[PDB]
Amino acid sequence: MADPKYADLPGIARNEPDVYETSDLPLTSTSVEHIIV
Amino acid sequence: IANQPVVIDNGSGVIKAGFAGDQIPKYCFPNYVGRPKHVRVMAGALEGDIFIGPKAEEHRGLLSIRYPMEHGIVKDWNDMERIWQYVYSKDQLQTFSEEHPVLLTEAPLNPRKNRERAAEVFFETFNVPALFISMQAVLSLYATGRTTGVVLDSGDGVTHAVPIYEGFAMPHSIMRIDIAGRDVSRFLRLYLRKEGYDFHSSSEFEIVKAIKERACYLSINPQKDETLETEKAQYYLPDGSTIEIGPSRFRAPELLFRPDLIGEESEGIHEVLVFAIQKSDMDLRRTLFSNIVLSGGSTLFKGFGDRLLSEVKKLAPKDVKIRISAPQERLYSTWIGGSILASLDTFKKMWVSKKEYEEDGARSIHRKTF
Amino acid sequence: IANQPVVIDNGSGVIKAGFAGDQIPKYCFPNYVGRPKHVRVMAGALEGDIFIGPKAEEHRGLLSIRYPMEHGIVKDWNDMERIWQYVYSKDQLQTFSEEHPVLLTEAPLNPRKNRERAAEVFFETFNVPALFISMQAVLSLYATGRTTGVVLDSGDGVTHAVPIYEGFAMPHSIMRIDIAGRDVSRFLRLYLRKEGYDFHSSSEFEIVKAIKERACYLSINPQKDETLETEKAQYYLPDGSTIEIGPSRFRAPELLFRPDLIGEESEGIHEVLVFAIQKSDMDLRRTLFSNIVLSGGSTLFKGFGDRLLSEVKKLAPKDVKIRISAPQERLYSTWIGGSILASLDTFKKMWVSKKEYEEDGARSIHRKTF
Amino acid sequence: IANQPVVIDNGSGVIKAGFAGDQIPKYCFPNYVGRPKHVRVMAGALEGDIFIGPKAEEHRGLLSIRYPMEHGIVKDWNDMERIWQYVYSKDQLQTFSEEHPVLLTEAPLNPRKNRERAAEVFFETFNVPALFISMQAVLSLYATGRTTGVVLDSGDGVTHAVPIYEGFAMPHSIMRIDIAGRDVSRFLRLYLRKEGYDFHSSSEFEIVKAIKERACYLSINPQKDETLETEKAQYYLPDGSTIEIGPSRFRAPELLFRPDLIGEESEGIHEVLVFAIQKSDMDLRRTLFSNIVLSGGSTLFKGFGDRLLSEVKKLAPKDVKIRISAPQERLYSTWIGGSILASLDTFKKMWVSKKEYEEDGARSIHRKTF
Amino acid sequence: NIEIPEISLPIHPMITNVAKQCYERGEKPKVTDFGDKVEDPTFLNQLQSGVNRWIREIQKVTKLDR
Ligand SMILES: Nc1ncnc2c1ncn2[C@@H]1O[C@H](COP(=O)(O)OP(=O)(O)O)[C@@H](O)[C@H]1O
Ligand SMILES: Nc1ncnc2c1ncn2[C@@H]1O[C@H](COP(=O)(O)OP(=O)(O)O)[C@@H](O)[C@H]1O
Ligand SMILES: Nc1ncnc2c1ncn2[C@@H]1O[C@H](COP(=O)(O)OP(=O)(O)O)[C@@H](O)[C@H]1O
Repeated sequence: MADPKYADLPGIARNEPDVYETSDLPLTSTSVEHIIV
Repeated sequence: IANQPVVIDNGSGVIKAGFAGDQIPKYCFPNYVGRPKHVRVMAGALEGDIFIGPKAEEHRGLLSIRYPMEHGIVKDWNDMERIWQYVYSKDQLQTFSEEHPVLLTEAPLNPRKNRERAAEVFFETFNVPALFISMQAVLSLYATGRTTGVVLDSGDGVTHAVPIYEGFAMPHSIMRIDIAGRDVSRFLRLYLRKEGYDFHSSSEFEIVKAIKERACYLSINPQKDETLETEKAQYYLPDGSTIEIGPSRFRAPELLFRPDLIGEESEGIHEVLVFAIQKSDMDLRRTLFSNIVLSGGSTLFKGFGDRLLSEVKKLAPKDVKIRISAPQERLYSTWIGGSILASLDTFKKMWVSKKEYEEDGARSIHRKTF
Repeated sequence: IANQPVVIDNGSGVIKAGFAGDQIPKYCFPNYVGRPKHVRVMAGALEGDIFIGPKAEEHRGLLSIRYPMEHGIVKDWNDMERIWQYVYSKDQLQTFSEEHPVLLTEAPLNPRKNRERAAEVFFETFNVPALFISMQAVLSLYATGRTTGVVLDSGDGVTHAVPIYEGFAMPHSIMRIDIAGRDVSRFLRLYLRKEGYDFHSSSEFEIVKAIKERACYLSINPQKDETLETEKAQYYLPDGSTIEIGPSRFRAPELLFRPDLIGEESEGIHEVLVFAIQKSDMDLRRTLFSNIVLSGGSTLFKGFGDRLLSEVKKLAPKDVKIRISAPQERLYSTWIGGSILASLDTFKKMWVSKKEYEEDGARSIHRKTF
Repeated sequence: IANQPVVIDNGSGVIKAGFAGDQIPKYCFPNYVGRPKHVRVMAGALEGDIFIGPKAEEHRGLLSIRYPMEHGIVKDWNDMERIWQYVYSKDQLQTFSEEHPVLLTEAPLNPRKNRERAAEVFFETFNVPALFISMQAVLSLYATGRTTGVVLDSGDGVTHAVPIYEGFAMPHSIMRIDIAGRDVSRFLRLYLRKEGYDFHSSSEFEIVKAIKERACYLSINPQKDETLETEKAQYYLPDGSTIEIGPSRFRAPELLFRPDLIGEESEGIHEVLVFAIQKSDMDLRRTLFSNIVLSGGSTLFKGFGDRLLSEVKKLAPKDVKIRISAPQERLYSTWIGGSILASLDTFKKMWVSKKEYEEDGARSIHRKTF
Repeated sequence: NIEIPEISLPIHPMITNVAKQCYERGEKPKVTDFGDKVEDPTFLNQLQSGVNRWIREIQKVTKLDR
């Protein structure tokens, strides 16, 4: 964090969303036989 | 004496293991070894070089996945040692290789050096109390419960048919070709290139395997379907792209029934079955045709059993009841058979003791190979 | 001999330096050498012929500014030497150039000569005990906690994209264009000339920078404000004059997203990142799209995050989740990462000793480049 | 209607055209569509605003450059239509595209969509009476007069190797990797950016191609020269400037023999040739190793055949006679053989007439192409 | 027997206080439970010093060899 540290330097941008994000959203058979008569 | 036998089912593509007496194999993972390709820069990175199992599968992008076993024959023994050693790690077994006799599945017609050096690996680096190398078809029939019948398997690197009569696996009727799952995936990769989509990275060949496992089927009529334009279903990559396959989904597993596409004088699966049955005693042909068991992961394609029935009917003599069974544990057939076989009291007399191996040597293994 | 290594962020726009372990860089003065323009007549005037940092920021009008480093490549070595001497001077660190290890960052893909001459300066003019040259991407990951990500920094001179996954950097996927903050300021100057306000002196060039940092934003769409011909917001100058701008506080920063305006075919910053991700492995796309790190001062424009998201969203495949981590220390991320890395002990193994360089030379630096 | 057929020899970097019967392709030009970057002002300047051919070579700097065929695969069909129209234009052949049968050329293993769409173009836009797409290996064999021999060619985008034994193409013994001269030029540009000479413009890339084609040699000893010091020979640019290349002049063409430099798991040209031979039978490897016909543009580096014989002898079995022949005009081998083949009498049956295309369509092309 | 020493790594007592408070009820301890105490540079500086001492203590055992 270090909030006063950010008060020291001049480039730290406050009141900007820190994270930009995209929206979110909510084997075979057996006995195959064949007789023949 | 030891604790319990460990049935380690090998496989050129997927190794499967667990203790004997278990119901299903609790430990199954691909038989590959992945080591990173990129450069370690940032500290705190993925420590360790060689990765096997779920961790190698997870961080798949970094690795340069290779196989140590191909066509049921080990090409690199160091990677196999690390794989077996991984089987005995804390992630899979959490045991020691000194208190467990080992049942080891192995494909037929393989070189003697496989059994010899594999035995050296176990009894020397692992120092197992007892090793027992066996076939795979015998185990699959033991897993189904019946006793006489042929076994048609097609794993990842081999495929063969063994006519088993009450346990005595007839050694003079074991046809064996080397066209299995991995090779079908390889030919599928070639067809994907011909489609326009290129996949050539070693860690992308696995994506080709994934496509083979969930987007291919077997056409009943091999030519009538080729003369038509299919619906060309899509496919979502892990990347998020989209691949329309088209005709490259039924001709890809067609290789198993015609290895002319790969350019080889071998035979199809149907011819392996018919030749395995016909190169046997004429008094057992009807019994073998009435009992066919499939195993191995390559027998999981859609329309596989039905096409196999059609092909065998074209090759079997007229009015002979053909019967192909297909249990739900074709991936676990050899392992379940190992669990049934090694859990018997006769297994004590069926293995090879460590003392015996130190006395005679590899000749003792070839002597008591069955 | 070593006590608290000296981290130096050798950036072409502003040099940030301090000791290791410091959570914040104590000295961040701009990277330029200020020489006077007007003759000294009156005795007792300002002393010296070289003004650096705080003095060359108050008496800016009296000076002529010469940037030493341009596009991450040093032009006048004399000036860089003087700036580094200013760093070790009494007003900045009061240390000697022989008692502390030095971590000096560098942009990726710089020529070998920069590494060679940089170490020659730090090993000949300065008798530094230990020197380590790094990447300006890994350090941002360190100072942001992550270990997997795409570092998209845009310093004042060179922007690039480095995809790092689990501590492993994929060097062939590094994309790098030499179009950043300098070009934005210079192009803003040309827009003011088209709006009737000229600036030609070097001392007034920083007033153009001041305009950029205090009045430039990025529109979410390139044409929804283009033909609108919006209001002319005024902006005061350091004397008390008045500048109204209008179509230049958004037209000047679109040079990063499309450098065709400057007359140079290249790729925009969004294409830099997207091509750096797409050049990586197939399995690693989703993790790189969900781990995007920003750094560099040019990534502080208003509406920069929204524009970067929408551009990547247009170029990325559908429904892929795109997360862009944008910390508040985009100017000091690389330095804080340097303070972290130099505070570790693996850094002791990673640097180069003086005798190492004496017995080897440039070769030792290219060996430990990564 | 069967006049003098047109032998169009495509190439990802340099196209080749000309009528059948000419001993040298009279009309050769690079395969890139150039279009101007800068704004035209003076009325009466260059017209068309889409330059293809020698005009695109004379005014390189004035225009942008984009290739329409990458790795033997056509990416932009509109630009290729314009290029083929330019082949039939007033500056190259001055003939109609309907009075002549066309002999096209393609690299093997290309996607079927290229063959489909290419014949769609030659049978719909150009109303060619008969087209016959064919490989390049067969054509170089017709040029050299032989009937056997492995044909290895390293063009601008495709480095393939197709073996032929007395007129019997082995399709499954074909190896093709997309690592060629264009990628060597790109890797050279990357090393020049690592030198300082950062060429980045599209029209400036041709200068890198000229440097590659002129100041580049392949050292026989790979690591011996790859790790030592260079001599830094100077080169004159078209500006009148001077560039010191140095170590990159030999490490740039090493990509052809080891694609690990670019970060791509593939094989070198020598492994391509060795694997293409070994994939064939056992009773042909002697005749194939004794008959190797080089071709292709990138097989012109200084010290290339030397390194091929060294690598092949390291890979091929001992005491096997290895020979490597090559034609004199290596750049026009395939076209000459195409002129020979198209000038025969069997070519009346070799092609695909327009009526055939109207009846079947793409299927007829896929049938008669092999 | 040489009998390698053992090191009991200390913990910030306030953390243990809130941890025991999370233990009196059925709930897992988490960062959110400290409220506006995480933002204290004094508290975090104390924590940084403590973890630094931990690293010292562990190095005393890991670099050991005979
Ligand atoms: N659903 C599926 N369809 C087709 N092939 C599959 C499917 N699942 C797995 N395979 C293939 O089958 C192989 C599994 O056989 P395997 O268990 O390796 O036999 P073995 O273990 O005896 O080698 C895998 O390589 C995989 O490629
Ligand atoms: N608040 C701001 N908004 C926009 N741009 C800024 C802001 N502050 C600084 N800049 C620009 O970014 C640059 C900061 O330099 P930096 O990105 O640190 O370059 P380097 O990384 O090479 O040191 C400044 O030169 C200026 O061009
Ligand atoms: N002297 C040379 N040294 C190295 N490469 C060369 C030289 N001359 C030409 N080339 C390469 O030859 C290539 C042209 O090959 P080309 O005949 O077009 O193959 P294709 O026709 O199959 O595209 C160019 O890409 C160029 O890189």
